[PDB]
Amino acid sequence: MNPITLAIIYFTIFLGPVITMSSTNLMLMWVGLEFSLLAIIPMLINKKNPRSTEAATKYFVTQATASMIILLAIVLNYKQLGTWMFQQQTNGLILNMTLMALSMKLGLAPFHFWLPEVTQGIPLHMGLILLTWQKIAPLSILIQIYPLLNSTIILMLAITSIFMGAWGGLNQTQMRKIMAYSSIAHMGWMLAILPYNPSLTLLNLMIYIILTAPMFMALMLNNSMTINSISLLWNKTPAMLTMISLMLLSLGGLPPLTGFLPKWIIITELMKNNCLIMATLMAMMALLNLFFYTRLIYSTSLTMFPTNNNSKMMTHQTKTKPNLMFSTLAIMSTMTLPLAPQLI
Amino acid sequence: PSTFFNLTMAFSLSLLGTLMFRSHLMSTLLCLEGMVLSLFIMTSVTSLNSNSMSSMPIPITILVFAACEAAVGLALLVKVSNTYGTDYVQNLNLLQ
Amino acid sequence: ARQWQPDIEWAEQFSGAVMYPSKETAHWKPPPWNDVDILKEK
Amino acid sequence: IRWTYARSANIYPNFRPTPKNSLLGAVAGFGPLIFWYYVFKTDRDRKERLIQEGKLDRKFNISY
Amino acid sequence: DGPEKNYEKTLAILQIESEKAELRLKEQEVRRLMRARGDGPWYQFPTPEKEFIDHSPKATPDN
Amino acid sequence: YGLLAAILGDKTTKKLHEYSRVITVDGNICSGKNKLAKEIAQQLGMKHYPEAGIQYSSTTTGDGRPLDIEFSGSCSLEKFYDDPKSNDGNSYRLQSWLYASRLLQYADALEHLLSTGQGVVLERSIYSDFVFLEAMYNQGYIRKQCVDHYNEIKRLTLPEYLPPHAVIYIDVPVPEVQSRIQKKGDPHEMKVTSAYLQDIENAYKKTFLPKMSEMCEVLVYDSWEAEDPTKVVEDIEYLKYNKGPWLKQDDWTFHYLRMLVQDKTEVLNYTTIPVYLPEITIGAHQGSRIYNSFRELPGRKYAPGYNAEVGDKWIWLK
Amino acid sequence: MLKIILPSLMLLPLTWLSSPKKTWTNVTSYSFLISLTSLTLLWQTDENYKNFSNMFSSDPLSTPLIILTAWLLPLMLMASQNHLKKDNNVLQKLYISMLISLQILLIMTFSATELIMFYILFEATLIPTLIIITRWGNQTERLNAGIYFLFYTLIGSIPLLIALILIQNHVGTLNLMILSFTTHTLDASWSNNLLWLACMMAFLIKMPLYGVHLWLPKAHVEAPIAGSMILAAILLKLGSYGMIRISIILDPLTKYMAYPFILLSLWGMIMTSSICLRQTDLKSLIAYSSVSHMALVIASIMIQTPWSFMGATMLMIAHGLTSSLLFCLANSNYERIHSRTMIMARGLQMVFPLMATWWLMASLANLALPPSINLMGELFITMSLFSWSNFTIILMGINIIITGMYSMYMIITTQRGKLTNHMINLQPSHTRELTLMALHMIPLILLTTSPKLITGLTM
Amino acid sequence: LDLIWLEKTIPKSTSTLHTNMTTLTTNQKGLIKLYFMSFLINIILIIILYSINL
Amino acid sequence: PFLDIQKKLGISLDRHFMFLSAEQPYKNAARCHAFEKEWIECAHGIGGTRAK
Amino acid sequence: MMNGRPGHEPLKFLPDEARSLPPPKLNDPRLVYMGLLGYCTGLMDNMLRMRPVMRAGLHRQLLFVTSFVFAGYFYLKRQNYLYAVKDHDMFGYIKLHPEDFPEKEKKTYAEILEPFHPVR
Ligand SMILES: Nc1ncnc2c1ncn2[C@@H]1O[C@H](COP(=O)(O)OP(=O)(O)O)[C@@H](O)[C@H]1O
Repeated sequence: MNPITLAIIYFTIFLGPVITMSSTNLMLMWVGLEFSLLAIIPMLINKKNPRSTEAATKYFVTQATASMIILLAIVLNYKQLGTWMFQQQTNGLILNMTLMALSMKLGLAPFHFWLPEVTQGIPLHMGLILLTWQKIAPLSILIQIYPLLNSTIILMLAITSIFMGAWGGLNQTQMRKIMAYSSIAHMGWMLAILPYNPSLTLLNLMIYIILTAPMFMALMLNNSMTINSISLLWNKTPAMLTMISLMLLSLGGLPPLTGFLPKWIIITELMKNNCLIMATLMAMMALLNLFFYTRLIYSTSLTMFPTNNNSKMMTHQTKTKPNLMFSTLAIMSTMTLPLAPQLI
Repeated sequence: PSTFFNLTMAFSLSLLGTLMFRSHLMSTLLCLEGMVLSLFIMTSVTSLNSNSMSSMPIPITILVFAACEAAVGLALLVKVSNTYGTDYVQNLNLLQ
Repeated sequence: ARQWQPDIEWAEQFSGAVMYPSKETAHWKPPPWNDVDILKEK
Repeated sequence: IRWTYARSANIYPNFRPTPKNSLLGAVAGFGPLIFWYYVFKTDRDRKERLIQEGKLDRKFNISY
Repeated sequence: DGPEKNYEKTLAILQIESEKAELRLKEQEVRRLMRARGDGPWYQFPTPEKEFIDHSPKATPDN
Repeated sequence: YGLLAAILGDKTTKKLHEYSRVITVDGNICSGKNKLAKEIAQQLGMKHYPEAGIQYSSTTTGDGRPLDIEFSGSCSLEKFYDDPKSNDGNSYRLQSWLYASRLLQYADALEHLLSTGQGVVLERSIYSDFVFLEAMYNQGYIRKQCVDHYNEIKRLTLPEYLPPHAVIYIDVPVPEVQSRIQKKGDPHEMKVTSAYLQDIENAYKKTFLPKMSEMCEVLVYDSWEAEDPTKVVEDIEYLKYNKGPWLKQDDWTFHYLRMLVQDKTEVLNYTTIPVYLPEITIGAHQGSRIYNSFRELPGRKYAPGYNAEVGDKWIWLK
Repeated sequence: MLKIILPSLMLLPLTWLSSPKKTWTNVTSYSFLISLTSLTLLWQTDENYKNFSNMFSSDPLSTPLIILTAWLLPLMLMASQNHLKKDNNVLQKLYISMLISLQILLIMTFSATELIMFYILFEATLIPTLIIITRWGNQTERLNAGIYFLFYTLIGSIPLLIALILIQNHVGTLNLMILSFTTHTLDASWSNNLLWLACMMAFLIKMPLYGVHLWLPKAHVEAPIAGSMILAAILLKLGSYGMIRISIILDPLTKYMAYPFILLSLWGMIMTSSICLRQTDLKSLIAYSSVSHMALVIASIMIQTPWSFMGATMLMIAHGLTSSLLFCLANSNYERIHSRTMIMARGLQMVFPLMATWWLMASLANLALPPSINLMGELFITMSLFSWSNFTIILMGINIIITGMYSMYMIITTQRGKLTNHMINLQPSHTRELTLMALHMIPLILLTTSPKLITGLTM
Repeated sequence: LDLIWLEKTIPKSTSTLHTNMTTLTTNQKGLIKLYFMSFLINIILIIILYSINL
Repeated sequence: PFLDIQKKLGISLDRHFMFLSAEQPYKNAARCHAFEKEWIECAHGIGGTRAK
Repeated sequence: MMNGRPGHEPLKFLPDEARSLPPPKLNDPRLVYMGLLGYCTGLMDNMLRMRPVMRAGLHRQLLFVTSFVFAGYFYLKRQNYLYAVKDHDMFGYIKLHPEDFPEKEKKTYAEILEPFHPVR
């Protein structure tokens, strides 16, 4: 990429979420969403492999129709209130549209089909951006409008996502898609507490970002899109085997690690609000997510899969190092739990 | 008034369209646009009968962003009938 | 003797585009490692 | 080694749930477990009634 | 050091824990009240700002 | 080397000159290509890379002393010959390690070409490795899947690297090579069934040569033209480097290729793909031991610059 | 209680920083002394529970265990010096640290005032244990065993998480001290009848009940000796400690909501005891012995009579020490024999004279010989169970007869009979093997002299 | 009762139940039309969920 | 909104035109201008829950 | 939640009102934890990059232990404020709306009949 183009695109992919967050005029929030859609598509097809064009053409159609639905909500509001922004008075259907639409861009629940497929055809790098710096934008729009959205729908999309994400993940063996599925699940918890305590959504996101960003830079350190590929981690780079183990169990909710806090406080907030029906079912299938996380643990760490002689060759050569971010984001993530009170 | 319900249903009829592909990517990219026209018409209509001139900028910003949006959409389309010789969606089933 | 490290067969299962292969799903084959399909002369 | 494998690790791979196996696989797990419940409930209930009505002596019983 | 230290230490531990418990419950009641009543600093949702309402004299008269 | 450097100068465009090309010379097991190579190199100052070896990677990395056989993948060309169609498959393991070695050599060559600007003569290349496997499958040496595994590795890694500019070639009929073998006597090299040598050349003649003819400049030389480096060198300086994929390599395109070869761990990333054919598999218990032992060699237990055994210092501030 | 804990943490730095050759002695020698500091908690001249500080407390029920948890780390590190002496010098220092963290975590869990501190630390102990079982497990099936050990505990655990957050909202603090001195009386609704099950079920799972105990036979089979010692001696008892402190609340329901478990346990005690009678794997038989002798405990922590509780406290500490002793000697036979089969290796006393004395005393502890805390324990649970319903003696009477039979069968077909002709010749006994045993039984003899210390909260 | 009946009921059954779910939930054509209509169905149901609970 | 970089920076690129009663070009008041004022000077200092 | 409070500083980290609160003692266990959390990050880095774990980057080790800690004091300083605002807000409401939070008076046990469920 002519480095100039790289700058323009990257600026847009970054001006995209930032305009959304900063503005209050919904319109300006919509174009922030629009710029993110335009900026991400070029990077998605960088290899320009036949799989890639498929990825982008899906991502784009799914993103575009949702963008149009979000605009329709703003256009309708403009007639029901002269304001260009959702208010207490807003017709309920107007808000529900925004939930569905925004739940498509974020890819939650019954609209979770595009994400796993686009996460499969894009590079590991652009995978991260597509999973974590593109969720900030839509979530911002929701978090702003939380007082007004429906508790019922969110919960249904929340629970569905948790289930779909979990069930989908169990079968998958491609890593990119295992992560895509996890993201659907975590995204679910996040949207469950939005109606009740938005501030916790912003924790269940950061922690997801501080967990997923190290996890993916791990997958690419050896650029392994297969579990079999990550399983030979012990030969290619032995040290990351320890933290890859804890980060994945952290992604699932197991108690000593940082990953428990988001689930724990979301459950505490939902019980405070009396959803002890919903919270219980979510926590239970949340346990399904750890099963596929630990199955990967087995292959990568607890058991040593057989490797190839040609690997000895890759050992010889100095391994290009993992950026510092890996460490700082691996530790702050695997073990901050002793510092939970301040985090919340 | 009713004028608005026709435009809104136009957008839903265009909605039903984009969500039900018929083997032609181009046609879809063309339906998608049918919405933008319906949104542009509705935004312009209410702005005009609310005498809200401060908002007319929007009816056009909507079109400017929608045009590029479509530009990107068509370049993907051209990219597809360069890799598969057709815009037919069925071809787009490798990511299974 | 020595803790059983996984043999080739234990490894085999984790290959294939789906862990728990279905009736028709199994018919599929793992994605190309290069991420570029052999496709066709076109 | 063929004997132990046959006896603790070749069992469930050769399990097919028939009758004479599930009828007999429920009489064994729940049969006595339900028998003793009506043995212990009836005793515990007899005891409680008697204690309530004032007949059980519970003499020199200062422990439990 | 003695029986005195643990008895007095345990009473201090109970007072902190009793007082923490009463406050945690009162929070939940205050937070129930301000959400529905909207009469307290928490849960004060925003409405447009009057700092943009244009109170100027419009050429168009009668408004 | 990165975008930062490239952004500020450091362009392969400014470092290329007529003598700067990737020239490989390929022949049969004994085509005298070793000699022609050195000379062509001496002619244009081209860095002459030696044919890839079992321990070429070890000479490449760290100390450069030859590694123990098991550390270098346990491959014997010697055993290749004395025990063809071996139960353990040393011949396929030999071939797979050889492909990895030339992948490292070709990538090191491209890194020298784009950085220095000097050209490179690489003798046999990843592009001319398949002839050995084709002959081996034509013989009982390798089975069909073994072939597929090599082809899969070749398809995954070879396309990324740019093609040889020209591919100087020698030819000396099988009788010639066998006789040439007798002159340098080595029990192992000596016992190479002719038909196998027949299959090696046949592939170049039929597959490799025309293949590259369309892609790169093809200069085939009869033994007599050979042993006359001057004449061959002259002809290279004569051919016009036009036809080929190299024409589109703009500076902003070279940068990415450079950053690849600059990273050896990636060059052969797909060489270790988890395809479990039995010959290739290390095996966890044996592989773990070989690793604990290769990683404990002096200067290898820590990254270059940080292992004190070989005399590295300043580790406490690095 | 931060001397039983901080000095413990520092063990981790010592296992890592220390020389590869001297790593074993620094760690084992120091934790022996760590146990000596642990003994200070036993100084309770008065009744008042010793509330060290806000989060850390030790009452009669926890104190007898914290000392056992600190005591076994030395022993665990002495029983695993053989296997795990074939490792790369960084696999060892990981195993040693894993064992160290278990008692750090277990010491805190047994010494925790806030019930959810119990939960977080409670369910954390699975991480160290699963690594010990899966990473170093000899058999092909430990991946499976690990899954069983993680899911059975985890599915039970999330209900307890919901329940404890639930009581915190209902009462306003999960502090065991207050919860005790506050009025939490459930109201026998249908819902409460569920709360009770939510709180007890997670504890009932790791304390193998007849219905959910399949995890323990599978886990101890492939687990390394140190993991099997930890699971039997401290890990299973985590479930019992939890049931004692959690049933302070849910006071009214267990009167009638316990029948299901009580009957499950007493019938379970008979069947688990009996299948020990014909099980070819010795580690298998000890594990089911552990299920049955722990089925007695869930039937005393539910009858809830003063004697039951301290019968329970007596038996849990006693059976913990005895089981390990049995699992430790089983390993010594396994390492020389190289097979878990009970039928092979017959006649050992002829070739290992003393280990057989340790085998005999361990079996007599296993069955109820009378001048032992093991018998006092069962005698007491037996008494209360009889009080609950005189008929209970029949079922707790078939278990005693069966328990005698399998305990002696382990001695009769492993340590008597004609010697096996020529298995790989059995090298003589190391002094470590014998001490690891002596260290288990010498405390069993000393505790039996003064049973008062391990009697529980009730008495 | 040990081994088969107490392993087929609690530990194994739960193993089987979910695997079926993933298989049925994860056996997807990969075609966009199918997936998208499912989006259609969703919009319809949510439209109703609001409608009936108006 | 989510990140108020506008109030902080003092800039008002997005607030000046969110309602009909805002400044209209050439001071040509828009329709309904008689009420929105009355309905937003009312709901100013009173949060939504009590602006409803 | 706490946003929308009167006087809210729209983008500020810790309003000066937080001056009134005591400063976090530099050795507060938490800041000390952050320190250890940091040292470990450093050590971990060395490990992943294959350097002598403890004897390398002794400059970095310092940057880490000293970056994390620096961050702590200024974060904790805030989180401490946020919690302190919460009381100011909470306690105030309890009073301004007194009737809703009425000081009840329990009866002594002598009067309260608590049910006795006999264990027997
Ligand atoms: N794929 C291969 N399999 C086996 N041997 C190979 C392969 N590629 C190269 N060689 C070895 O390389 C050697 C080249 O012969 P040599 O006389 O050393 O150099 P030159 O080929 O220049 O004459 C041969 O002896 C042959 O064994």
